[PDB]
Amino acid sequence: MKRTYQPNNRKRAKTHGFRARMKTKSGRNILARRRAKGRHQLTVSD
Amino acid sequence: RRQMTTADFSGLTKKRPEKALTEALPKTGGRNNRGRITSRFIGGGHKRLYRIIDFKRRDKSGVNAKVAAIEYDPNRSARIALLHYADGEKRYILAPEGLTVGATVNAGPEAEPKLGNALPLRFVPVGAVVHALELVPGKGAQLARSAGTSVQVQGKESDYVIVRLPSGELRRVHSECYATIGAVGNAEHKNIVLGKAGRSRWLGRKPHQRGSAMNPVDHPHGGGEGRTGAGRVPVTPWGKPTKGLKTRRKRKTSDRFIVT
RNA sequence: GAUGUCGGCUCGUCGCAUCCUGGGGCUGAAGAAGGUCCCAAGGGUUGGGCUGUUCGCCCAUUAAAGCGGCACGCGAGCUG
RNA sequence: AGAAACUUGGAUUUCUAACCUGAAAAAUCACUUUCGGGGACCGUGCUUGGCGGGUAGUUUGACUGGGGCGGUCGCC
RNA sequence: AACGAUAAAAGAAGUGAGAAUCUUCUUCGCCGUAAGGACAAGGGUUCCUGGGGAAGGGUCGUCCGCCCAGGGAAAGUCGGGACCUAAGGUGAGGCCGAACGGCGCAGCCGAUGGACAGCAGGUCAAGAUUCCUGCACCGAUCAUGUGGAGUGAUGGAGGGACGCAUUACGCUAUCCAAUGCCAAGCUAUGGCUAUGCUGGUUGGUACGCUCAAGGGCGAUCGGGUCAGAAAAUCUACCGGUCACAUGCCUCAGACGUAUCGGGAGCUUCCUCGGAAGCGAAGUUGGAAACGCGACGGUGCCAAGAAAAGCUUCUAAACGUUGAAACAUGAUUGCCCGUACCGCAAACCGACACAGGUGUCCGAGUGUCAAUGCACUAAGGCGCGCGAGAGAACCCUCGUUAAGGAACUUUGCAAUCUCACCCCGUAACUUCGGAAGAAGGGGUCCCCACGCUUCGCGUGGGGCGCAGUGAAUAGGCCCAGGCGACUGUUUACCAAAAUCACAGCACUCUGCCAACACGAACAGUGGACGUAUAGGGUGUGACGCCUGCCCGGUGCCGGAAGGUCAAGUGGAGCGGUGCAAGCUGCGAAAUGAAGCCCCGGUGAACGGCUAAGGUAGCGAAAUUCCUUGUCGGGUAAGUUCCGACCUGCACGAAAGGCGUAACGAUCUGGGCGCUGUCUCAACGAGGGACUCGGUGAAAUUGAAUUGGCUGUAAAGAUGCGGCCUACCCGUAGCAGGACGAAAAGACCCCGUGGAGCUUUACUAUAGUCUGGCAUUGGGAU
RNA sequence: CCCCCGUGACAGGGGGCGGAGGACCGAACCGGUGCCUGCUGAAACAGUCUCGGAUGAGUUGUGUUUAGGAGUGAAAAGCU
RNA sequence: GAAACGAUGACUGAAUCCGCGCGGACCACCGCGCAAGGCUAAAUACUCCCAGUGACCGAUAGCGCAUAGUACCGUGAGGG
Ligand SMILES: [Mg+2]
Ligand SMILES: [Mg+2]
Ligand SMILES: [Mg+2]
Ligand SMILES: [Mg+2]
Ligand SMILES: [Mg+2]
Ligand SMILES: [Mg+2]
Ligand SMILES: [Mg+2]
Ligand SMILES: [Mg+2]
Ligand SMILES: [Mg+2]
Ligand SMILES: [Mg+2]
Ligand SMILES: [Mg+2]
Ligand SMILES: [Mg+2]
Ligand SMILES: [Mg+2]
Ligand SMILES: [Mg+2]
Ligand SMILES: [Mg+2]
Ligand SMILES: [Mg+2]
Ligand SMILES: [Mg+2]
Ligand SMILES: [Mg+2]
Ligand SMILES: [Mg+2]
Ligand SMILES: [Mg+2]
Ligand SMILES: [Mg+2]
Ligand SMILES: [Mg+2]
Ligand SMILES: [Mg+2]
Ligand SMILES: [Mg+2]
Ligand SMILES: [Mg+2]
Ligand SMILES: [Mg+2]
Ligand SMILES: [Mg+2]
Ligand SMILES: [Mg+2]
Ligand SMILES: [Mg+2]
Repeated sequence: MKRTYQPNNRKRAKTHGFRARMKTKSGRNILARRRAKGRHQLTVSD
Repeated sequence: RRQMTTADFSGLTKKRPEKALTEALPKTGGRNNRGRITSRFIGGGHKRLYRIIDFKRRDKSGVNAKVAAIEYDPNRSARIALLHYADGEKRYILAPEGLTVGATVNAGPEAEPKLGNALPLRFVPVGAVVHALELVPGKGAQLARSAGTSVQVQGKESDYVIVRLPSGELRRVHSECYATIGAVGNAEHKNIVLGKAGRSRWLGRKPHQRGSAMNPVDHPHGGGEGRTGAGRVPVTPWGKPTKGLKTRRKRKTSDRFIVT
């Protein structure tokens, strides 16, 4: 039973990363939306 | 001829001589552009490289050459002939039927109508049979590079020569284009029986998949209980038999009696 | 806002319009073997071939190889 | 009733400065080009009509001794 | 109910408030191509020390991967960065786009790969090509001296540089044998007194005329300018010369000497346990890699990265008295990762989860071989509930009288069968196969002889019920239906007669190809392919073959006429004003594809009034009547095989009829063999039961919850009459409580939905076509 | 490829050698044939036994590309 | 629709003061206006934030929160 989650550092950093949210504005949208979300923690500190 | 095999579940092969392996670009396999898959299948292969090969053969004009070896390379389906010139420059060309190893090949407008020689159509004799023809002066040869193919000469116009393309189509090709004497040898590919399933794979991926296997979602022929279908059409409902897919164009008046 | 449905297997139990066995009347019942009707439900009612089949056909038997009910008895018992 | 002449239009034909377009040391480009070919077409912009399950939105009645099928919907 | 695998544990000893569980000893069973060891990913102090006992641990707990605190992780050389590039990402300029944005040459990023300087040991409680000891090596800056003169670029060239299978030779790791060498000692049980027993038996560096299989290299003069943009002494060439086998170059690895290590043990001290000191021999014989020598050899078709470092050559520049090169000291080595887990108690799975996870090493004995099988070494572990009982039932195994498929939907299941050697082996056949067809026989131990190696054959002899003596280990055959075949498919009820498949056919496409993605005269895929190509379609090896009918539908071709849009054109009609004039509608002709119309096309949809079945086949995967009728087998045969023809409703590439081989396919039969069965029995183990510890769940109107008859919304414990019945439990069984579970998936209803289809409606991408625009000139 | 034998329409036949394959048997590994056990189970798809492929259309790591009327699909309306 | 007028996408493309646009097809009168050039607080909207009050809540209310977008769930967006 190979599970859905197969942790890869360089992956979770390539997709989802702050630098990753940089390239597009859907992700910068996500950023500011998250900042106001309460003080959440945006992806790559987690 | 061809190679054959005793009964182990087999038929044919080809026969390849003159071994070298020399000096050319890599290439990668892929089936599509920025998006999803365009041209269906052919995602397999033996990881061929590419041999940049001269077609136009202009700048070697006036300079003779000797055939070095004849190597059989993919992305071609033709014999590749190696050339060495008097310049010291080596170059690749296609290898017409019956070209021995180490004959003499010369380019230019002055050249003699012998095997492998490059020279424009205006000099090409009446009824002669040649391959590797440009549609336009310069660029390269888009005509008669394939398996066992050739094009003959049907007459002259002004700048134009009437040529016979190997669908059996008559066309007007101007005499300002270079051409290469002879038919591309290629043995005969129609011979080789391509073995069994996966002999495909050797050169390219999983072949025809019948839309009638598919489902209404997938293709038109899809759906139903049984083996059948009604209205006869492709991915998009154009249809295969006898529908001209051509458009009204420029070279269309540079074309005469296309029938078949 | 659920009463699982054919057939089998397992377990039974019940009715009698009785297939056997028991008691009788009549007989176109000499005897033997029967045909029919009346009383009788204690017990008994075989093994195989084909078919998913109950039914049915056939093999070899037998005192006989009974008919129905029990949600066409039985899946919180089995099969499927 | 001949025609010099500016001619406004349609038809085949031809030309080259538009435009497309390949070669050359300068790979996509731009450049000067010898240029080479195509060329008033093709492309593309507006409009015109056709075609168009490829796609898209929807329609597909009721009665009915369950529904369907058959039948029946008004009037005397 | 359970406490998460049936790999069992036992005693003593210790500690403590308390021990089945923590510590130690001694035994026991278990893995050992692992259940040992090393890494990667990922986890994040889980490591070590000293504590701790709440919770976490399926019981316990003095214990732990839990809690607290402290410590521990060292690099010029290993892996990465300061180097290079692949897919991909990116991208000034550049090409597009209602926006946000999509592209894109160079360049750049990007290891999974290229390049690149050390090895051997020691050791803290916890690090080691990192620290220390021994001896290395690389680049850099500079100093004495040699030389005593050229260095020789973002540019050229060379080279990096690459497949698969198979294989000759030499060697090592490494393992095996021994009356080799060394060391220690005693050994009794009946013997052995060593010829027994146990353990150990070279790693690095250096020189050396030693030994060595294997491995790859031609050298210089010169010529043409047209070749490497230019240059050149470098490279590519055509030529001349000397080189055929000797020849050169390097030596994996062995040998000797040296030397630094290590080494069985050994001695001393012991804070009760480790420290510290010492140190023997290193042989002969055999086996042996997927590693090394190497970029080896031969063959094959599908024809097997790039780029830097690097080697040579010039351009430019500075210098040609103080160059490049060498060794000879010195100085110099920046950044990040190194603990621990890492086939799992620490990663992904809520869990201390029977699952999952890529690479490396993986010993010995027996066995043709082996990573197989059994047992074992080093190493690791007995699975964090126990203990008793020996009922039903349940699971997993063992044996079975007589019978042997009578069981059943079906031999489902489970036997039988089994390895290697010898002999032997059918129809049919694509001459490969069928085949391991079918059968039959051998198998152990000792002795002599022989032999081509482990061993093997021959002869003789011995033992047992039996000698692949235990483990690994095909039952077989005769007929068919389907598909040819290997293969592929429904992650979680369907592996097939599906899909694919080689082969065959129709058709499209002349190359900014048709065709497909796309806000787009961008770009890209087809393809760096070009008409024995590329697309779409349908058939499905192979063999014999593929018939009749185009009326209707699509499709290509045609041209007499019919109909038709915008538009060009404008007869005429009207409003208004005194008019000039401004204005509402408006025809005839002329105007394109298009459809009607003529023809043709079926391996185009399609048919058996367009004709209506050519072969081949037929009660078939199509057959209704139907268990059709004869036969075959059977004691009996609704299935199966064969034959007939009345084919309800076979039939020729939605292919027809055949076919050897193949098949975890489907169907019928036989042999073999069996607990499938008559008909069950005994035996084992794991649950079930009992005691101590931890302790859930679905369900639940409330219940103080019987039977038969009846009655009620038509199936009564709860209504009636009659019967039965002391209170409460435990092990059991499954009839009832219309028992539980999911607001039935069937069915109907809803002017509820969504997928799909089309000659239902409607729009539209797309595409075609007339006009106008870019868009201009002349002959005519 | 090297030797022995055979061409009356007939082919190649025996030996030596070589190492071919969508060849065989079979562990890894990849896969799921049949029965049983299991039914919040050890497990939200397994376990034992049996079975299939086992040099090929093979298996697998890393980096990456493709997606909602959309992708992907040796084609179940499967997978995303 | 009798559809005027503003507004552009494509073809077209006038006047200029005895002139031009309008007044809901259009005409004439009659009026109203002078386009193709730009800027221009104020009165209007909103509440991250500060103050004041309330026939607003008072711990299942009141914001999600008597502070936490934390724990916790998800690859993520997101939820909480
Ligand atoms: Mg289908
Ligand atoms: Mg469709
Ligand atoms: Mg269809
Ligand atoms: Mg019943
Ligand atoms: Mg109705
Ligand atoms: Mg346990
Ligand atoms: Mg044990
Ligand atoms: Mg063992
Ligand atoms: Mg506890
Ligand atoms: Mg010894
Ligand atoms: Mg455990
Ligand atoms: Mg072993
Ligand atoms: Mg028996
Ligand atoms: Mg017996
Ligand atoms: Mg039977
Ligand atoms: Mg029976
Ligand atoms: Mg069986
Ligand atoms: Mg098949
Ligand atoms: Mg299955
Ligand atoms: Mg036909
Ligand atoms: Mg019969
Ligand atoms: Mg198969
Ligand atoms: Mg009571
Ligand atoms: Mg009461
Ligand atoms: Mg009562
Ligand atoms: Mg029970
Ligand atoms: Mg219920
Ligand atoms: Mg309902
Ligand atoms: Mg379907």
